[PDB]
Amino acid sequence: NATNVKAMKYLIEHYFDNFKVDSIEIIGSGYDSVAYLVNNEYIFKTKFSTNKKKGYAKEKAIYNFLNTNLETNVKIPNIEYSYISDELSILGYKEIKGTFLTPEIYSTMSEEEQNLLKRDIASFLRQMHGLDYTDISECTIDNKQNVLEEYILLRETIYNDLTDIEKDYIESFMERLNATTVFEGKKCLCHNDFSCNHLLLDGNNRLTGIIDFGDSGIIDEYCDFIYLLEDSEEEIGTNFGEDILRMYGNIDIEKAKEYQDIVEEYYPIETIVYGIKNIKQEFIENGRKEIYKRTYKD
Ligand SMILES: Nc1nc2c(ncn2[C@@H]2O[C@H](COP(=O)(O)OP(=O)(O)NP(=O)(O)O)[C@@H](O)[C@H]2O)c(=O)[nH]1
Ligand SMILES: [Cl-]
Ligand SMILES: [Mg+2]
Ligand SMILES: [Mg+2]
Repeated sequence: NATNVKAMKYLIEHYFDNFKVDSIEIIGSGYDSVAYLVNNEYIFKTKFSTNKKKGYAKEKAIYNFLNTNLETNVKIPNIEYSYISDELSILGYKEIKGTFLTPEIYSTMSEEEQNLLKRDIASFLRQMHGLDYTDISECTIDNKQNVLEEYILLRETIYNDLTDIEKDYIESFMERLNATTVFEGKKCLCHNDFSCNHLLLDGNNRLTGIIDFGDSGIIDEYCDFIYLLEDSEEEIGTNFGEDILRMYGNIDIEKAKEYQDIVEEYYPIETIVYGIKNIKQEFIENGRKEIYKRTYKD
């Protein structure tokens, strides 16, 4: 453990001239990134060269757009330090304080407390989705088209070596993609990774902050409800998402649910594609195995 922290302490002090690191610890990890808590006050997100070459550049541009344009009391990262290169990216901002929302915490809240949290979420999403996004228009994301391009990459690489069961799962997904209408609705600026591990509560169990706008862009409005609708151990549950949708208003709930169900079906394929793009066999195997689990569940 000691070694990572030392290298990262060195890089921070090297790229940010007057910054002194008095303490540093690992606070989180993705597959190709690490986050550190520094001086018990700053979050530094860091990444070495990955397949997404403009990754922390976009995230920084989004925080800068949002800190200029959002009217909200909910806090989000405000970037004070940034170093962006092909081989290394670092973003630093003052840590937003609070407690991450979990299913367990939610279940100890009174009905009224739950309602106020749902209302806070709806209001935040309303305010973000209603922004004029002209000034961030470079951050457009077309999920259908992205899926079609990932399918082409499969066909060019490993598709012919898959099993019939794997091929059928993929083709059956592509048929559903082609018949659906859920990519044809309102587009807006979405957080696009809006799960409860990115939502911070204050001491009264009200929403106080939101982190990780790394995947944000102009995309289907239904995107920000994918995790709120999700039934799993990590998320609160379908009822929670449904109530938030009703409070948010002027959105077709059945379509939001169809969008979530399609994204969920895609997950194993998305996992396979990640493995191909990043040359990680482990992800290709995991996604293929998950196809079998889903096929045999019923
Ligand atoms: N309390 C607190 N924790 C934070 C804050 N920013 C980041 N974290 C912590 O650091 C973890 C990683 O941050 P996050 O932005 O989600 O990055 P990531 O998802 O690991 N990486 P990437 O966004 O590049 O895929 C979060 O799960 C959380 O533990 C913050 O402002 N406050
Ligand atoms: Cl494999
Ligand atoms: Mg995250
Ligand atoms: Mg992220």
